[PDB]
Amino acid sequence: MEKSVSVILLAGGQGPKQYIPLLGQPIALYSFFTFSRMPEVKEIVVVCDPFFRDIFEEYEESIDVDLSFAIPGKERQDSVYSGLQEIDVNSELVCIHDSARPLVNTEDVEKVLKDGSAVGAAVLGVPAKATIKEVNSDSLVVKTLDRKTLWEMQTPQVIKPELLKKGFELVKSEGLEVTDDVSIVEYLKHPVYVSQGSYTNIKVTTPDDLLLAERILSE
Amino acid sequence: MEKSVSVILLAGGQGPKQYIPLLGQPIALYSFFTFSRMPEVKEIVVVCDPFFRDIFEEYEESIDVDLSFAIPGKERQDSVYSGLQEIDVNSELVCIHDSARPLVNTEDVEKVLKDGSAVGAAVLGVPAKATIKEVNSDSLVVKTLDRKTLWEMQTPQVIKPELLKKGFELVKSEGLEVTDDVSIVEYLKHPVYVSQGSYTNIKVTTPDDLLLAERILSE
Ligand SMILES: O=c1c(Cc2ccccc2)c(Cl)nc2[nH]cnn12
Ligand SMILES: O=c1c(Cc2ccccc2)c(Cl)nc2[nH]cnn12
Ligand SMILES: [Cu+2]
Ligand SMILES: [Cu+2]
Ligand code: NA
Ligand code: NA
Repeated sequence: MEKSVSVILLAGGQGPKQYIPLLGQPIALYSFFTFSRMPEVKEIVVVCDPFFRDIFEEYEESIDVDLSFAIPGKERQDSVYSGLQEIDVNSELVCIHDSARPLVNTEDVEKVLKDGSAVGAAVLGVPAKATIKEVNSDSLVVKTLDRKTLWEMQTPQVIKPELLKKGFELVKSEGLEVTDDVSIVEYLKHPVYVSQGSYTNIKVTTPDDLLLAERILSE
Repeated sequence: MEKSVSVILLAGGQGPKQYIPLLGQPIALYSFFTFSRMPEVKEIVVVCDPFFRDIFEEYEESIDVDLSFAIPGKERQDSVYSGLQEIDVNSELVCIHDSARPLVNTEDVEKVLKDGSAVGAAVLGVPAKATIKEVNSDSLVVKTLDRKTLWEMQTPQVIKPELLKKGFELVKSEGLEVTDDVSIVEYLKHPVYVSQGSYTNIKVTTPDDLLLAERILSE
């Protein structure tokens, strides 16, 4: 559905890597433009410090979405909630994206949007390549014989706004801890789909990442 | 205990990245030399294709360990087993290392050796930074409310040889699947300690990794 999705673009982190260029363009703008071109996307709520607004506002008349801003909160989830208060009163779906993932492919965004529409909550993920284990408080491996297949979550995270709101309300009403980027939905009974993305959708955290990102962009 | 540990250096993978230089020295030699200098280490069994033996044999008279070779097997575990058949009949401990991890620090090797001696089985690991979840066959997140803290396993993997042998025998006698780098020990009831290592102990898999490795070596 055209113009049914609101994007919350998380660009509130502080050194900032998401404004450093790749091929002359600030990292945040890559995903921003990917989303703007998609007919599905009605609006982009950028969550960023006022200082960086111009980075995005420069393109406002050139992009085929509405542009809005929200103020960052203290933790990532707070930034999500801030963006959430700015989305359209009738968008059917919210698409949360870390601006430090510039390389997300349109085709993968399309996938997670569809899955999110279908299921109600979906996140892009890839199978974890390393050997990963739970470790207990005595620093021992928690052993599994069964087939635990672990996936690394990326973004977008796509969710029906009502469902997200229900999660934030539960976490507030019960004072629940939020310890990774899917904790809010984990407290709900509603299913979360994992849409298979691409290993190229890396998050730029380190200086190493800047050249890797630039090197993928080479294509 | 001086000269109590046998190292199995896994260098049988095939493009090969573990022989590509960092600062002019083949990646495999970095960990090789780290181990050779440690008084604990009696011997290094290198598991590598005969073609590359000279890479290591060149240094034989210069290193304070015995050097032995084993032939790679088909899968990593087979390479482990091949090396295992070459270690000293009385070493108290075997230290399995991926040669593609050149940056392992002496101090972290010392830690996992101690832990392995104490517990019987230990592996170097670091806390996973990404959000990682189990995903079921319907591509849904397997939700946890509890505090699952996930760690990424590195090498060394340090184990009493008898315990390793018992694992390989069990996996053979029962035809058990080996699907990640701790599966053999997971079938045993004996505990596996996770020694906290360093995020710098990366595995060189990609071309990206070669520059990251080189860039860490800069120090
Ligand atoms: O559950 C969420 C979600 C919502 C979500 C999760 C997975 C799939 C779709 C939406 C978001 Cl966007 N951010 C955080 N931080 C902590 N938990 N959390
Ligand atoms: O359990 C092992 C071990 C032994 C081990 C695991 C963890 C700690 C110490 C030794 C090794 Cl070296 N390699 C593999 N491949 C598959 N399983 N597996
Ligand atoms: Cu990175
Ligand atoms: Cu890598
Ligand atoms: Na401009
Ligand atoms: Na030489």
